[PDB]
Amino acid sequence: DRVLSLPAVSKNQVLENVFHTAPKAPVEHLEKMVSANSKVYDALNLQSKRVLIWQVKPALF
Amino acid sequence: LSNERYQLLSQWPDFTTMYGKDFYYRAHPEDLKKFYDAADEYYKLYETVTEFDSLSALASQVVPNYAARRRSTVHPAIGSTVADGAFTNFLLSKQ
Repeated sequence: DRVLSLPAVSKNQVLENVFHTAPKAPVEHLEKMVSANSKVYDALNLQSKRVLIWQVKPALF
Repeated sequence: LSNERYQLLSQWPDFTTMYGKDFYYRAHPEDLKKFYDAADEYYKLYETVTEFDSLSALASQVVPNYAARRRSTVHPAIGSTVADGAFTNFLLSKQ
């Protein structure tokens, strides 16, 4: 019964109770907010190719 | 209106100040999974409030019902108050 003096918590259980969640990378915030502020740039700049300012306040020719 | 929603997505507290491993290992596992779900939810809300190419098709669902309400058999500018005043003038005059 040598096995009953070893720690009963396996190395698997340590590795799954210590690294429980896959941690958030810091570049995920950058790439997500950049891919959404590209849409903020596209709609709302006055130099984008697809501005909303002519679909919203049309013109007066 | 999307501007008034985006103004209250501009007041969201910065959760990427708590992405370090100091806050990972001091924290309860369920509260950390909830914190990561809250960050994922902010990314969903911010990806969908800045989809401004969808407003031009959202506006086409207000247009047909409004245009059918203006396409009236009486008048384009008729409403309930003018019709009520004309009902008093029609009713309280003789027959």
